[PDB]
Amino acid sequence: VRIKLLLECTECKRRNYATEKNKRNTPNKLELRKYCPWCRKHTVHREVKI
Amino acid sequence: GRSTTLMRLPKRGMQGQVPGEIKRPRYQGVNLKDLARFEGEVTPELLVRAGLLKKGYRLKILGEGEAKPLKVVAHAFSKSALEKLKAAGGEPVLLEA
Amino acid sequence: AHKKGLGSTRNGRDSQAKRLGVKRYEGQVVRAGNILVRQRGTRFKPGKNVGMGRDFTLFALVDGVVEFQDRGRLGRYVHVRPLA
Amino acid sequence: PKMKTHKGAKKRVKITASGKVVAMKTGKRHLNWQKSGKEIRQKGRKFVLAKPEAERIKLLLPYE
RNA sequence: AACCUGGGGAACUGAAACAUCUCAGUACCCAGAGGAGAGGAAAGAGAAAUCGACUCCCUGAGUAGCGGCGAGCGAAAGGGGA
RNA sequence: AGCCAUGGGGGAAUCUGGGCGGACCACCGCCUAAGGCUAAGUACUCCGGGUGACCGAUAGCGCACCAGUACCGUGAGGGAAA
RNA sequence: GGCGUGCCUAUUGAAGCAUGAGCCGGCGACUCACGGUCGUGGGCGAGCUUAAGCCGUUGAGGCGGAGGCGUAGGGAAACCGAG
RNA sequence: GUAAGAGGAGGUAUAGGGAGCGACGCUUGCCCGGUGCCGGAAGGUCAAGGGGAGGGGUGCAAGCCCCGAACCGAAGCCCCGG
RNA sequence: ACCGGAGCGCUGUCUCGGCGAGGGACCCGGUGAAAUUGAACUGGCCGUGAAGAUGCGGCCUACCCGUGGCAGGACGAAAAGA
RNA sequence: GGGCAGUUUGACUGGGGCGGUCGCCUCCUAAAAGGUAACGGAGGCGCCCAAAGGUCCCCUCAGGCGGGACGGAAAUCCGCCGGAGAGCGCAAGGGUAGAAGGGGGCCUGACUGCGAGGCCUGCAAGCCGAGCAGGGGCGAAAGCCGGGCCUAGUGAACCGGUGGU
Repeated sequence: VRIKLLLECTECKRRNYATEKNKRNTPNKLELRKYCPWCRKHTVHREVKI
Repeated sequence: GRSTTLMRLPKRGMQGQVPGEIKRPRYQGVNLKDLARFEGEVTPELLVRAGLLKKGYRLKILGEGEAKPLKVVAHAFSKSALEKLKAAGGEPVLLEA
Repeated sequence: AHKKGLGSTRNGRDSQAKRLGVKRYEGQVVRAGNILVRQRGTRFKPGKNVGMGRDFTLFALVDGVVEFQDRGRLGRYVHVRPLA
Repeated sequence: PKMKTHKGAKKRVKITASGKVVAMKTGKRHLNWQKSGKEIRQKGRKFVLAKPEAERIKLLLPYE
């Protein structure tokens, strides 16, 4: 169920993804959690859309 | 019941839009074991109505085979096949000068 | 034929029995990958050259010869010793 | 008259020119989110055979 | 009687239902034309500064395309000749 | 989604005129529209003769002998036997 | 006098009180057209084989290489090339 | 009847179409909440159409082509009522 | 010529049927169908059998064939079960 | 817009209507692997968590007797008896304290490229995953991290939508 809406953590550097899920019912805002894209290393990873 | 294991998914990048297919310069991959089989010269007219070729555009000499002091005639030459010319051969690109 | 009052149920459903048990026994050779036990809880416990992923299941790391281990005061173990 | 190659499976399958029909992996479309990279790099290609003998037939005329 | 050009146009079936589709613009109704017709001298054909009315036979090739991208349907250039 | 064709409505010009090169604009090529006649090779079997690893009166065309006669039904039409 | 529950079809299963069938003469059902595909008889050999047609023929054949087949596949593609 | 026209009807609302019960003698109560039928110059949504702020491709440029807002739109269903 | 209910007169509707009558049938004389049809050299009890036998079995009455008559069985004919 | 034309009108079933049902998980029926039928038994599930993931440091229950303001068969603490009947999100089964439980510091591996080999099974999916190369967290280090003790938390393919090559 939503209020926990899902998102695809898009990274900077012009794309590269890892897929997750939020939590609106929790104080969780946007999320720039440290993950590793298809190209490079454990750099950044932010949050976009659904 | 199910689709004929049609559960498979298509990819066929560019399965043709509608105005037709791309009028493109097709090719002709060939080996120098075929170049090895005949000495002297391997121009279009020889190899077409003999050998392989069949009215089909660009020839690309390549593959493994043998190096011999003979003339070839093609349009593009693989880096490997270019090195069988080194040992013995000739390098003729695109004809017209 | 006057069929007086009847009834109905809910107990018609049955879970699908997925294949369980140990796959190898003392002797056979695994080859890194050859899993050996589809177990629930630690009915058998890993040790030498034997791993255990996410489902409680012991498997293969080396080209080993299978063996068991009785330990009681810890339970039962499954060990593997290849060549050495 | 000349049997018709099935344009469909033609437009959507491979068989190595030796006779081994090898296809493309599915269950990959509207998932991705709670899934992981394991399914990603695995959902990159496929295999098959046996009934793809009948499918090797369905290709027909140009074989391919 | 068949062959012929247009004027209207089916349903059964296939898709294991079934309306898109198909069957096929096919059977069938009209009308007219003649040994023929129909067609027919280029706002063409299409990639190279290439050919040069029409109908016919062939390959092009079930290819290029088309579709609840299912059933299935499905041509033109080039070239070999009349 | 091109080109052809057209039912309505809007409605050019006469060679930098027009249409096409697959939406469309730029560059380069193709060809001159909205009037017309054309033999040849194509297609067929009422028909003449000619032939066949075609049949011999339940076969063969429906009809071998007076078969589109008998007789069916007002009727369209059915359809023998010998 | 010892032995003996027709035939076909259909059926878990027939003497079946399931059915076809009075008896006989005759007619009457697994082909072909295209392509594929496995195995086979041969000519061929990294080669094969022409199609329409034309020349001839009066059951008389030869000629006609356009084309399909075959050597490189691998990426959907550009294309890379025994990788 | 696609029509032309035809009937109705050389009839005219004491007529001609429909429905409902089926002499005559006595009789007909509750509800517009639904639905249909009716009646309506507010209001809502809404088809093509008008429109043009922004916008793209392209060519040096004049420009050609397309996307396209605000606001305007009825029949219809909602809305007021019988 | 509509469906109940009741009384009156009358009657073969009933008790309980008897006689007769002409015509079918029955005998002769002239002619001569049908549906069904595997074949039959075709009786019964007690069990047997996919549940219901002349036919299997442990067993029955009876010379061969016919004619009038009754209607129980041949899962009886009408149907490729209303 | 039923005036007319065209199709759809599932399957279920101790002969059919009605109810109920179609997928997954738990354990009986399962005859000591598997495994298996019934309108034969009892049940649960279409969600969850930025911490309920993660590395290291730490502590270990329920309950049993006695003792205590309010409470008081239960609050809570204490002393002792207590080797897992506590707790382990939600169904159980099973396993578990020589942790998977309960508290905390630093993070954020619900990573990228793969993939050895097996379980399963007609297929198709489902499934456990050594080990490798980049790079990163924890811990002095040994070593751990490709989600959470686990068995459900699912939807082939086209048709499209957004970001992007």
